[PDB]
Amino acid sequence: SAPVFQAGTGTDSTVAGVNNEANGEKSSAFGYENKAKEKLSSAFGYKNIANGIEGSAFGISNLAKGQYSSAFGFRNVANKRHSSAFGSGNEANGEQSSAFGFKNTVSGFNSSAFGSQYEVTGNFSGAFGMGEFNGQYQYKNEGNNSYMIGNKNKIASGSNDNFILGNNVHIGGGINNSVALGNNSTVSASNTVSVGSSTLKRKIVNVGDGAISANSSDAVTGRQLYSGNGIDTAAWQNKLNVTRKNDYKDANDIDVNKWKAKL
Amino acid sequence: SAPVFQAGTGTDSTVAGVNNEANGEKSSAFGYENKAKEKLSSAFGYKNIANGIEGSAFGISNLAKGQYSSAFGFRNVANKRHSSAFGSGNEANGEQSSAFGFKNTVSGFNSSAFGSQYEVTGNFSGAFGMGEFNGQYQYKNEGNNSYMIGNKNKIASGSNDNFILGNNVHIGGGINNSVALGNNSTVSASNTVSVGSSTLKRKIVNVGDGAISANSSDAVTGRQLYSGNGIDTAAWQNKLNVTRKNDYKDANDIDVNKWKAKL
Amino acid sequence: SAPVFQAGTGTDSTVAGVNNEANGEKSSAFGYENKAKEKLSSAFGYKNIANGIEGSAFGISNLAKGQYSSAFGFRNVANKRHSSAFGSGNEANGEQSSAFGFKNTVSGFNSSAFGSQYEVTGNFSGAFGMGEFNGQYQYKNEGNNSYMIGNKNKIASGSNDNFILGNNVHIGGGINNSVALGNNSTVSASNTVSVGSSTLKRKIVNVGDGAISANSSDAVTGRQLYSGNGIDTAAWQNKLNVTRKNDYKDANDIDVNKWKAKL
Amino acid sequence: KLTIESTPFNVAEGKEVLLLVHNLPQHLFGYSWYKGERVDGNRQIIGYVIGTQQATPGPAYSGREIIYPNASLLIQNIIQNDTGFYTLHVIKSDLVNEEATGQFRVYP
Amino acid sequence: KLTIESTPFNVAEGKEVLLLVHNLPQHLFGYSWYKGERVDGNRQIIGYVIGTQQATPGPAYSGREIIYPNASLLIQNIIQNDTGFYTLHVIKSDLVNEEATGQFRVYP
Amino acid sequence: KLTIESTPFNVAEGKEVLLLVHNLPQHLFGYSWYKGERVDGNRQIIGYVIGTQQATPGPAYSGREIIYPNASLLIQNIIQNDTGFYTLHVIKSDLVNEEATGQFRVYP
Repeated sequence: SAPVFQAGTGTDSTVAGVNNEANGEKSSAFGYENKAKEKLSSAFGYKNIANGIEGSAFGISNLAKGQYSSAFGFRNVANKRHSSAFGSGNEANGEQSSAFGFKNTVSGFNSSAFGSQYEVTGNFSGAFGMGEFNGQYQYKNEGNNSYMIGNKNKIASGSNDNFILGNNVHIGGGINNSVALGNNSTVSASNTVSVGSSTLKRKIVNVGDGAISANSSDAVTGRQLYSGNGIDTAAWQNKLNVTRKNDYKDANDIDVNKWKAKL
Repeated sequence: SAPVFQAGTGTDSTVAGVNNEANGEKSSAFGYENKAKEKLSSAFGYKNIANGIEGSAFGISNLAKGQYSSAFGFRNVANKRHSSAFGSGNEANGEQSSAFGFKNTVSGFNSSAFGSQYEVTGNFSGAFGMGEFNGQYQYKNEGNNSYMIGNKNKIASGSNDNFILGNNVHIGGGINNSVALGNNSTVSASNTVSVGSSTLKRKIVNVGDGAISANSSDAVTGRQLYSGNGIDTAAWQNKLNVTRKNDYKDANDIDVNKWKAKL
Repeated sequence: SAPVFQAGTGTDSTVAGVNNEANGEKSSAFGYENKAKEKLSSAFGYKNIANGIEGSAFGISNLAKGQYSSAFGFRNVANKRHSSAFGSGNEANGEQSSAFGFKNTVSGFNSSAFGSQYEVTGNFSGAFGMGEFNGQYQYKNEGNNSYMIGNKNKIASGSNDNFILGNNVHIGGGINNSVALGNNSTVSASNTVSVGSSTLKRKIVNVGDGAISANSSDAVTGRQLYSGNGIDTAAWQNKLNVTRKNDYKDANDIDVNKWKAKL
Repeated sequence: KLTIESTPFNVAEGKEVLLLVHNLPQHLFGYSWYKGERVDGNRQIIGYVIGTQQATPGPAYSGREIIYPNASLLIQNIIQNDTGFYTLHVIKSDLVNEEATGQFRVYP
Repeated sequence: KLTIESTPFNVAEGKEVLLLVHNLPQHLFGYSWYKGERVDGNRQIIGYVIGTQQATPGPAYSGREIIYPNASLLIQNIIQNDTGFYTLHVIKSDLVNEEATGQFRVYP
Repeated sequence: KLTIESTPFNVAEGKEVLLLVHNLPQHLFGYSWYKGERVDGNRQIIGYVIGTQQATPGPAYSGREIIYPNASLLIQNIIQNDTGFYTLHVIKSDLVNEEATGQFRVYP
């Protein structure tokens, strides 16, 4: 059919293009076969559907179903209130959630995904980097208040307050308050910081000198063990049974009977 | 009023929709009550204002006031040159600054905010994650050349060159060149790395063996203290006064008078 | 010329604005001098070119050449399949790559850049932060499976699996599996974690107690060296030649001849 | 119209005062309480967030103020420097803002 | 139309079975194999990604299944609880999905 | 039109040479200097950024070159392999680029 430029079926509505329908109040449909069905809804481009109040669909084959939702780009879906899908193949099924990049899915409250093919299902969590998609998501962030940066990382359900900066790190169930650093690292306990695994271990370099005292929670360098400054003399002396040299040149604490017996 | 499709009050201008005005040169107003007031300005959607030269407002109720500014989505404000606001409720008041996600504010030179309700007021700084907004911002990044990733983190004014990867970390004034790791961690000094607080402390696991020499700034593992290889024999011998065994089977350094007195 | 609103030279095409041409099937050109040349292509705004199948150009002077490509904002270029350029001056020359913010360039497979003036040329890599541009890029991420966060960081070609969280860190060739933390840090070896440089060194605080055993790869705190609990008594006793006190009050292992000679 | 009323208008030197709100808009996001006649960041007392049921104090928090879920304020142990104006800031779900003002005096 | 065929339809208790695909769409992105008549996440066997030449097992992986680049499946050492339906999910380059179903039985 | 001129055109073997620019566009972002007749990354000498007042050397930096805020170049201690063409690249505030070329020779 020939292009048409006129008013729609709603009050103060506008259709401009080919086979466009604007059924809402003050709604706008511009392009090829766009649908704006609610109040103050905008559908611009090729086959866009705006099915929420004050929702915007811009680009090619975008869906905006939630209130104050935004779908921008190529085949993006926004479903909840104040959700944002930007890029290619992004789905946002969480309130105040953000999906930005290629094939990302977010379904948590106040969660963010940036990059390629991650899924975040936890609350107040975040993903930065790359995963894998072949029909189902193989790497997900299922923990609350946890953040991961890198490639092919996993956090299970029930493991909360965890941070990953690296590659190929899988955290099992029952682990909380842990940090993992480096490529191919393992975490197997709570309240720990790991810098390697059981097959490869990493050295820590360029470390300052810590205090050598009773209540001192500071790391110790190699030179401090090499020298021995600041140690408790009495404890080391009564741990390794030692005859003090000043006590040896004057015959102190000597059993006279046995010494007379031998000599 | 009925929709109208014609030229505006500017040279080579275009208005298409309901009650649109395009007062600039080569400007375009498409949709419902849009305003393009400057040269090469584009206003597309519902009630958009483009008040800068080569500024773009796309979506619902967007403002683009700066030069080469971009406002995309739902109620976004871009104010400076080369500033970008993408998503819902974002404000960018810094030159070459970026706000992306839900309710973020950036007011620094070359600064970036991604996620939910952070404010970045420092220069060359960055925020990734979630904060809080109830009329005023409760968590801000006020430091220069500092970066924070997580939930509910604070950096004060005057504290520069700091990096946070975690939750609930507050850095006070006068602290520079520090790194914080983990959930509920504290930093109280400059030139330090913290892996815990004064109530909970974390272990470091999977650490390689460091060098035991005079000039060795490497960490020491448990097996190295357990064994004792590579230590300076003379220093440990003259620190803990020790009678050497080879000197004991031949009566070396013995005061003859006192030994004769006892025996 | 006067604005025109009609069909283009393609089947089911639409031109709306000033001097617009839509040569593709079901293509749309809206605004000022826009060009949609392929199938299902959309060009909205000021001087936009959509030269790919299902490509979208939205804003001011945008180019979308790849298949399923998206250029949104001010002077953005998308060239490959499923590539996304969002913001000001972004170029995406990699398949499934994302450029978001100010003047970023990505040319790798599944790579992401967020912020201001970084270049990422490696595969499965990522950049978050700020660099420099003066005609050529001065700081690039040329490594594979590597991630960097901060300001003015470099990774060379051939250095893979590296992670940087900091400022002014340059990694040379031949270094793999390394982590760098802090401002002005140096990495000079593989399989290492650095917390400083040769001019400034950092202390590690709030560390828990590690196990003191033969097979124990845990860090040691200051109090453990101060006290001395859990050490191997025999090894420390036969390293520092020590006369055991219980062996001194009974004259054990004494050469009788030399003791008789002196007394 | 959004209105603020005070009970009692004339307050003693050791009693409490309750600030109540009439015509509260529906579909809110949060609200906060200020000291003065303008929305100033440095003169904020307490704020509330509905989506997470959160209450957070502000820079001007002496420890004698209680907020309520119906956007009402309670101030106890009144001293002579607590007399004057208070301002209420309301955020709607569409990110639009509203303001209101109330007043009371303290006598010995 | 995308079709799945099984060889042999009647399978012994210790031989192998091959599931082949006719009318495979061109310009694909990936495909996966499921147990049952619906695309369920908990009943996925193996999946393949073309862009990186990757094969990854799923939650339902007994270790006897092999995928092939022409989207075909091989199951060896058949036991009595492996009889029924299998479902193939295909992802095209434009992110649109397609499905197909096949069936076989096992006899002693 | 953007033009480059050299002083002096004929240079001695131990003196200096100054490259100056006429018709510099206003509202710039940065500029850089190259060796040759094309904008090649491997043959860049020095670059300047206006917004932060920054000067950075390039891959081709022998240590004898000085840039000036008016987009001018100074080369001192001329040797025989420094004769030929130089190219100036200019970036405007709207991200559009411009180029110019200059030439000089060295004689013993």
